[PDB]
Amino acid sequence: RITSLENGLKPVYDMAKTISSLNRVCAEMVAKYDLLVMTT
Amino acid sequence: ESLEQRITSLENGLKPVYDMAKTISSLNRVCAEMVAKYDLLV
Amino acid sequence: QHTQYPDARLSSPIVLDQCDLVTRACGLYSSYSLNPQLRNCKLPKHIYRLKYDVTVTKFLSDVPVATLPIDFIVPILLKALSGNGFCPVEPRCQQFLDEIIKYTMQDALFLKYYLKNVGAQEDCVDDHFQEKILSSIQGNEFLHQMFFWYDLAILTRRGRLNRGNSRSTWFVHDDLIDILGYGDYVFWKIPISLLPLNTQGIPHAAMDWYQTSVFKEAVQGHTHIVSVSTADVLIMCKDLITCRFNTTLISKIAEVEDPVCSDYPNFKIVSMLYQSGDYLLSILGSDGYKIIKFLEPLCLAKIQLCSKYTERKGRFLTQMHLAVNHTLEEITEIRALKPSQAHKIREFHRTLIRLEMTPQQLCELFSIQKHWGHPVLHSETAIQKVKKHATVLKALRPIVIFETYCVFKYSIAKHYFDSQGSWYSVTSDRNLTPGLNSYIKRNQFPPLPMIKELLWEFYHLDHPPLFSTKIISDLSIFIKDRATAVERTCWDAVFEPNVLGYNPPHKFSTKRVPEQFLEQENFSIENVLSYAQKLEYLLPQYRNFSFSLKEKELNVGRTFGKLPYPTRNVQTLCEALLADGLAKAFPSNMMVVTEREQKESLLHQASWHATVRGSSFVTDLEKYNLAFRYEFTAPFIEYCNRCYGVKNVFNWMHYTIPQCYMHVSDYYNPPHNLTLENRNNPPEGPSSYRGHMGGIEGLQQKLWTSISCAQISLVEIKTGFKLRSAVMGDNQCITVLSVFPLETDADEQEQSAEDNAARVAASLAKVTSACGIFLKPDETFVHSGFIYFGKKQYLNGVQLPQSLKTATRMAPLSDAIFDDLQGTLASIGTAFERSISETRHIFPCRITAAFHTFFSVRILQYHHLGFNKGFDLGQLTLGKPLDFGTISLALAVPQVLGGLSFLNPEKCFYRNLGDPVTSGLFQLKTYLRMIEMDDLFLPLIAKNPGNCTAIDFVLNPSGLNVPGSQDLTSFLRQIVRRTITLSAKNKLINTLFHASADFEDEMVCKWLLSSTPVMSRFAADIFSRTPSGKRLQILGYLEGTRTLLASKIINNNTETPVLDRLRKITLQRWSLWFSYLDHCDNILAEALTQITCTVDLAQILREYSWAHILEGRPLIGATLPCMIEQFKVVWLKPYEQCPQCSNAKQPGGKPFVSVAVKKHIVSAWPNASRISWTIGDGIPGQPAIKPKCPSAALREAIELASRLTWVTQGSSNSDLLIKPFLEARVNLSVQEILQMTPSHYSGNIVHRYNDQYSPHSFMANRMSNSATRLIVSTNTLGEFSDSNIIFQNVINYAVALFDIKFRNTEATDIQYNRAHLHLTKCCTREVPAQYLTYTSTLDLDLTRYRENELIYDNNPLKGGLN
Amino acid sequence: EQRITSLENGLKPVYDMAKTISSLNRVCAEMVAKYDLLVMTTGRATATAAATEAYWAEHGQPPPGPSLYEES
Amino acid sequence: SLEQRITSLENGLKPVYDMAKTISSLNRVCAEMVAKYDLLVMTTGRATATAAATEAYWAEHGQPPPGPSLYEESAIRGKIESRDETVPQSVREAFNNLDSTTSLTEENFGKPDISAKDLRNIMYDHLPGFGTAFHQLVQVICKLGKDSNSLDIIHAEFQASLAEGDSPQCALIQITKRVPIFQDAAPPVIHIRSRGDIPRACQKSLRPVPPSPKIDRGWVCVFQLQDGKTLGLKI
RNA sequence: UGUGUGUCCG
Ligand SMILES: [Zn+2]
Repeated sequence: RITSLENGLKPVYDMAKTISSLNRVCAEMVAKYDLLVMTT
Repeated sequence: ESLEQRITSLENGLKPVYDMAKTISSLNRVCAEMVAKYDLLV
Repeated sequence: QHTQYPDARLSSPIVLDQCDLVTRACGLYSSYSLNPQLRNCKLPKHIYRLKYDVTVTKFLSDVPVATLPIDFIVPILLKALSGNGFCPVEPRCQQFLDEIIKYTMQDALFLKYYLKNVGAQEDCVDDHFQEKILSSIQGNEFLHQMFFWYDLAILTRRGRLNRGNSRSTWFVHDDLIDILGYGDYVFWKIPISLLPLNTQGIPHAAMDWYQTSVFKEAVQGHTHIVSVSTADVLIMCKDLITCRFNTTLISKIAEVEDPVCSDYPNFKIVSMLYQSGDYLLSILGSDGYKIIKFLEPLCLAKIQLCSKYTERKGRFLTQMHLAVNHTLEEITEIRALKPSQAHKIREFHRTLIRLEMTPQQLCELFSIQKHWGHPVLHSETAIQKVKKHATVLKALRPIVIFETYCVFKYSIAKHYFDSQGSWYSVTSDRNLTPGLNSYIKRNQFPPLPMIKELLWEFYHLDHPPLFSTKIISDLSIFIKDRATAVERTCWDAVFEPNVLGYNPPHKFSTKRVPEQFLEQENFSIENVLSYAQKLEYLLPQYRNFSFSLKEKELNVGRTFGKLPYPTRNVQTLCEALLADGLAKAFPSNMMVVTEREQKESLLHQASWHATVRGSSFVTDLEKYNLAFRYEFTAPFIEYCNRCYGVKNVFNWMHYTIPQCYMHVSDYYNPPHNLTLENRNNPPEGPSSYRGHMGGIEGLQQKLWTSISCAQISLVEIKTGFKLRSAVMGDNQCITVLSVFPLETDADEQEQSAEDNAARVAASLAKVTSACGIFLKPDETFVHSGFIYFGKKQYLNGVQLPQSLKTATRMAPLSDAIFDDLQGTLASIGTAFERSISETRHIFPCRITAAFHTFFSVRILQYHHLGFNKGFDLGQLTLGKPLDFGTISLALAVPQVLGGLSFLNPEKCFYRNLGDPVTSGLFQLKTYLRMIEMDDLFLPLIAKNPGNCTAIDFVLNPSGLNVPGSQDLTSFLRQIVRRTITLSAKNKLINTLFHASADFEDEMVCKWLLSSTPVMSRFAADIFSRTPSGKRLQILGYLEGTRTLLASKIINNNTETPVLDRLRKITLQRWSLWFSYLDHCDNILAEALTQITCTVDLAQILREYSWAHILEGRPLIGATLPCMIEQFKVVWLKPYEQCPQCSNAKQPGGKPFVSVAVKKHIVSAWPNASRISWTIGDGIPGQPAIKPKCPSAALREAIELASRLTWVTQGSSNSDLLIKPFLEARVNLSVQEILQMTPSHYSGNIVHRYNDQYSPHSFMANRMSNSATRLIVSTNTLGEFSDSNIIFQNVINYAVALFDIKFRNTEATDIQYNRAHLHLTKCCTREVPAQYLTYTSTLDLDLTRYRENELIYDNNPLKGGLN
Repeated sequence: EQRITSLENGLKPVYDMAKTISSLNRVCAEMVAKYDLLVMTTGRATATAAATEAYWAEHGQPPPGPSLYEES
Repeated sequence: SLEQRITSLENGLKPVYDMAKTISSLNRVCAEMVAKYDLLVMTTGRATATAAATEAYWAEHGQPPPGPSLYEESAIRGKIESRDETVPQSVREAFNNLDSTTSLTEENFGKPDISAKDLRNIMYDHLPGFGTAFHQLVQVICKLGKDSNSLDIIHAEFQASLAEGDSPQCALIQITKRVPIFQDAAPPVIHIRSRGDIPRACQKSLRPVPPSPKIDRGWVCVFQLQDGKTLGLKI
């Protein structure tokens, strides 16, 4: 029962990692938007 | 008493966290696919 | 003998490029073409021998070298050509003029007698009726010109044969003009002193060809000048003269019927319009059509100016006036018109502007646009016009494209949900659509007003395919007798070698669809799908896409495209797939009128989240084809591919079109600078280009219509208004419902509705512009009551007449396969019926039809093109000359008895007849009673039965076994079958057309008629769902005589030539009619005596025929009473007693139908004097399992099983009979199809076949204005005398009778309030409940059919079940 | 001991995650705002490129000669 | 000992429940952005022509580059407004066509543009014959409207009068007797040589001029000669 | 010698 805490903790770290990856990929997408559109 | 409270606490934080983890994984997958599509353009 | 058959009507564009060759052979000068290659090319073998023709040299011996263009001379020829000269034709058309007038008088008398007999007639008649019509006919302006032009047409059409050596010419000298004809070429010699002059002293025709000084010395001492043209101009002039004569005659005759006010404009204003247009054309050349084209919009604006006159009603007329003024000013500045000519040239549009007529007269005048001719076309100008708008660069907004795509997907999903149960099992990560998850879980759909924050959520929805790719239920689409493009290897083989300058290396074998469908060994639907999926249309030899100029119009030139055979198959398959899958989620044709709709339903529909007002505006769908780019249409194409199981099928056009070399396949001029060196990579010039980025007219029309509907739906979502749309031809109309409170008056309601319509129009313009497609604010008009769309025009709910467009096209000569008399008469009858369907007058159309029928009969008797010159059909088929009496009697017996009659007066009441035999018998009896030949019925109706099989009976269930009532379809089908037997290596057609196909068809037909009693309609309906029906529909593809006489496969089958067989069958048919007292028997006539009933007569006639088919079994479900003979009218007065219902109604009484007139008037335009001008208030078991996306074969099998189960209900053989039929269609066995068959529980199967399965739609044959002012009660019949009465035709008969009775009397004087329709006690019977009984089984082996197409398919339950 | 480690692991990045979520929401909304002001033009080599890409994805090889309208 | 650890774990795990409500909106906006830009990349091929590439391509052989390209409203507008960098003519006309349709409202949708010559031609198209004094009346009406900027009121009133039923001559009469600018105005005076310039149809309309002419009273124009000869016209 | 001068999608 106490050892079952890992099942309730292992998704959270992957959640944080995926959030970091999402932030990175969105920041990367901003670069393509800047490089493609003419803008001012 | 303490063990039962711990079990109840573990049960309480089960569904919403898993649901939001699934949503984050899906968002990451679709964003990665879109960025892969844009990669073969510059 | 010959393989040529020139047509009698104009059906090709007018091009004069080759004329430049002819003038080079005779030594004249002409400049008709813009291609310098024709200036110094090599003349053909013919039109080069003209230097050795003595007649041509004699003709061109006193004329200048210079010539003039023909487009400046056509009005002059029309004005100055009457029949007074000498013509080589021996029987002149003017000789037989008295007989036509006599026949017309007789027909008018018969129609009047029939109308009086029915009970309509007319009140306050006049004696001066026949003489007025005779004077109107004989006083026509174009009476003799028409005969002269028909003689000229006969001469040129006969001369266009003789393709061999030693060709001849014909000569006509008509006072001022001289005409010479030689092999499709015509020379006109005309005086100079009758041409309009410039300010420099030269004719206006010579300005663009010669300088001012060259022409003067070129003419010098001459008084006659020569013009050269083709044989198409003569046909066009003949057609114009016929149309003008018809219009003048109809307008003059209609004045006699209603002297006070008629619905036709006049017979004097039209003559002035004709003269003004002719003068404008003679001055301005072919550029006057730019001004002539403005007739229709001006008429529309003048009609629009007949309302309450809001602020913006007059903007359309102002814009059109400005446009016509600008166009007139910018085409006349170079030309040096005199001040007098400048003043006179504006009379056309000044008369048009200053017109003052009722809206009905303007709507009738709308239909004379093509009465002046058509312009001369050039390839260069058309190509230059197409190149613009096709290679131009566009700017687009991604957000609007995103919204349109989302609306597209939403509409498809909504259509799927509305039917087919519920949602379509959305896959693909439901967490990506937050907001639609609740609706999907609850199994509901969002209403509409709330889909603005979840529109993007429709982008993420994914699903399996929703439609099937094997839904082809008609194989006739892949063989249609058309022409295609050639392979890229021999792309330049379609031009004449002499004009080209070199002999092309490669040659094509054939260029027509039927001679390529039969030699494709690996043909199949799956093969076409695999060809499309592998991108095989990108092969180097499959990229040609020729152009072809369109038919008679008034523009500078419009084109259509032609593709090679496999790409054409792909295009046809794509259109067929789209017609059954998508494009049903986007209903295009929706006709609704606010003034003719229920208030409650309109209020319910208009509610988005109280009186309702509606407005509308119309936009054009013609040029949008050229405005479509791949950047906009890519997502929709990909979604269409995904909805099926295909990959690269719906984007063939955008992939293969830009890779093609664009050119026009004109026979007499190739692309500029074309030589043998640059043949593989030809250069582009004034008539060629490479990069075509837009779409093509015709192709992919359904997808573009769906996209337009999606855009309209997006506009409706964006702004909270209720919008409805309709699309037809080249236009679309959008109506907007505004809904208003109660206490808001009725004066500002129209203004607010117009403002809402204008706002919606502005929003739609912005949305459409953001997609690369530009609207025209100057051309788009906003109204409130007037809606014109396709073939229907309404003004505030009042329908407007349009009958000239159909009535003016009547002509003695038409293309009806080898100039068949029966086809021509049938076409004339159909045109008369369609014309009388509109308007409110009767006599003008019937008089025109009667005039043209006799003329066609005589002209075919004396001048048939299928025989030699001097041949007389009416002399050597009877032995004595044909006289007036025989022809008149032979035109009165109806066609159902084999008698060349197609003008039934009963068609004036309702369109579809329940039984043609009874109606024909009644008509013949009435006609024989009118004249004193009453003792002639039995020999006329006895005749001799012919030889036929059960197939013929199945083909025409309501027909008779009379040899003279048959068409030419059987002959053509036999010819096609013979050709297929000795050809057609298609390897899949051969399996279907095996050795014993005819025997199988005969056995199936014989078994279907072996029941007791025999029913014909059921057998005919069943027969169409078998392989025999597929073979029958494949066989009948021939359309024209030229294909019959020129096809390579048909005429290479050895045997006797087709021409001799055609002549023999024509002689036999002509002998069948006009003979009489020969093909009759004395064994049936006495059995038909002392009957005195039409139903019994028809039943006996039907049973005597087909006796070799029906041995002794009864025949049911084929005879119905004639409703003219079933009811009688009383015409009661406001306060009177009906004698029928009071005097003799003591014991039981008589059932009757009551008709009464309302008083509420709603609307009226222009006044309430005429009934037709006003409208009133008043509106005119489930299967256990539902298959998902079923195939065509499965649907046909289900319908066939249901029909067989229901027809034989009292027996226990329903299991054994169905199985042999299903073994050849579907893989599933019995007790599995039966689960999907709907449970039908009805009685009197004859009633279900008459008015439930709906073989015909019945409906009416009159304008629907009067139907709103009447109330009809039928419950008074009590026990309904079930029965033989068809209620729909009862209502139609009552309404039409009331309309015809009071049509020339103002409403305030109608003295009759109500009408009683009392049924007679002789023609009404009781029909019992009967069921078919089959004692045997089909016992035929049908397991050999294991092929594709409409034949046995494997795995029919592939798409799942509901 | 182990409970303290679990608490530290589960509480160390959550504040960073909450800080990152707001920034991600803001940048996504601002990009969505940018998307509504774009203008796209049409080129003359779009259909050729699409056809070449489709042909490469099935029996992968360049389409047979001669070259298409705009090969680039 | 363990109870305190469990309590601390619960206290630390409590404040992570509330991030669901704020991550739902993140999911929504991310899904929207992915859909929009996925469709954007789908509708453009493999020749998107990056901004540097098209800027370089505009300099030499100024035709637009093959394949689509993306701009911005304000950026391309400002580029167009400066005619120094030689923006390609095709791009200019395409953007002008796209932009010209944004100035459309409920009003002025199909409203025509009426000038003096167009109105004069329209009025001529309605009158019968030629050389009548009504032509001179039309000319002076158009001239006065052009110098007074009231052409559209004149045209609207003329159209209303024509449509209600009176003849065009009556329409012109109401034009000259109702429009406010035609109140107490001296008729224009033109110079003529002799009777040759006067049309034949105008011969009956000559009248000696009285003092104080009025445009409303029926004086359309005044003809003056060199030797002090002044005449007027009456309708 | 002029391949059927042509006559397409609904
Ligand atoms: Zn009665």
